[PDB]
Amino acid sequence: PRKGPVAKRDVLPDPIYNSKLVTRLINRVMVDGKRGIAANIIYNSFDIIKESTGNDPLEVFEQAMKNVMPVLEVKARRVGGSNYQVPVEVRPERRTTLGLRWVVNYARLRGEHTMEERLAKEIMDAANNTGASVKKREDTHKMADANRAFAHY
Amino acid sequence: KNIESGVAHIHSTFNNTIVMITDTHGNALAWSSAGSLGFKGSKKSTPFAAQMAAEAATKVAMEHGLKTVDVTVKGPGSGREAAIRSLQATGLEVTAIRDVTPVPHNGCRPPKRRRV
RNA sequence: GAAGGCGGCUCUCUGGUCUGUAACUGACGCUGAGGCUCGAAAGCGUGGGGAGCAAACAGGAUUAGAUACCCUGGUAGUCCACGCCGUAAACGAUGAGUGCUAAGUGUUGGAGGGUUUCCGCCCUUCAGUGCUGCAGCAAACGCAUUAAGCACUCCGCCUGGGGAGUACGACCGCAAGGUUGAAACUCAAAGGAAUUGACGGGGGCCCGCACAAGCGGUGGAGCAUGUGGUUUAAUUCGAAGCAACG
Ligand SMILES: [K+]
Ligand SMILES: [K+]
Ligand SMILES: [K+]
Ligand SMILES: [K+]
Ligand SMILES: [K+]
Ligand SMILES: [K+]
Ligand SMILES: [Mg+2]
Ligand SMILES: [Mg+2]
Ligand SMILES: [Mg+2]
Ligand SMILES: [Mg+2]
Ligand SMILES: [Mg+2]
Ligand SMILES: [Mg+2]
Repeated sequence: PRKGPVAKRDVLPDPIYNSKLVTRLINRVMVDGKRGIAANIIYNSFDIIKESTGNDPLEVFEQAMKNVMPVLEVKARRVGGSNYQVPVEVRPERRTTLGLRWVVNYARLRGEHTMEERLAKEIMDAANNTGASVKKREDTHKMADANRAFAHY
Repeated sequence: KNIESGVAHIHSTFNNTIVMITDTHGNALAWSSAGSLGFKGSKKSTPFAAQMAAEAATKVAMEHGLKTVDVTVKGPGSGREAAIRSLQATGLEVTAIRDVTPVPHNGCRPPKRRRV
């Protein structure tokens, strides 16, 4: 808003994984305030991850975050009669937000029958540095590089 | 075939910047430009494009064999300092810098102002 | 420099201005219709020249169109000599001459003096050029020893707006056109300055889910409902951008 930076409300850590990141993931996947459904989905997907791989699902999820969280975004800037994209370093909060949003959206776009299954598959692909979310991050970086000449802006 | 000292001319106008490394006698050795590096439209005039063009020309000249050069800047383009720093970073020792922008002593009549 | 205007350097010819002195003449001065001379830029004629720029023109863009703005080229012209043209917001939009009426402060070219070793610093004074500012003037804006103040001489010019700087005539000009210059008819305004708003593809600074960041929607489907249109004997009346239409 015009007044200035606004206060950001904190979240509490997850009951079982003790992860504010897990809580944020549950919030992102939640719809119409059905947090019970969201949490059950997230925990079932994490169990699927633990079954399919020997790594801790929390670590796999953080690997996916490391592989999906962007570094340089493109923001449209209007100069005179010319509007063009400008690269911008992504602040960590927006990095996490983008990671969660991309993961959830592409999990919902996946083809498997159940949401927890889709989410587990997407998380594992992101951890392996592949999949729709990783492609999205790569394309964001590609656009930033393409418009890199406007860094001085 | 192999050189030690040279001159880097940076002709940087409002639209494009050309970097040309020649021997001290003015025989061209290597050259590059924002347009030559694929930049188009506005990007051709950006400081970054000057940096990349200077880097490419510096690499070609150094492959030809070249340690030190003196820089001659021409035109009002903004990418002059970017090109100079690009040369220095890429390795060519910038011994001296000079500005050779033509300054007519009146002389010929310039074209009309734009939008009139 | 009278004005137009005059900007590299050199030499030849040449005009004017200003400051001293007080030797000279002894009002010989000012203005000045008609006349004559000069008179930016464009333009015209003859003959040269022609880099850059650039009417016209060509192409490419833009756009609804774009005989333009923008981009790429580009002829005349822009330059020279001679000769025409004689018009400009040819403006300080303020004729010339003369005298008088606070100051303050820059700067240009001199002159004198008091210091200063010289430089320089101070005072005075003359002629320009600027800014600020009394009295006075002004509709106001503002001018104010460079008057738009106080006075006198001469010249030019004005008498509501349009028609119209047009028509006819006349003079000038190669021509373009210039000078002089109406009338019929028509309106009750036109106009100058300033004030309050409103507005601006003016500026500055601010606020609002206004934008930006997200979530979820509508517009696609069936249905409910309101409206329009149409139909009807009637389809009662009102509501119509925001701010009418569960
Ligand atoms: K003289
Ligand atoms: K001619
Ligand atoms: K003076
Ligand atoms: K009348
Ligand atoms: K609807
Ligand atoms: K309606
Ligand atoms: Mg001429
Ligand atoms: Mg042109
Ligand atoms: Mg006249
Ligand atoms: Mg004076
Ligand atoms: Mg928005
Ligand atoms: Mg609908």
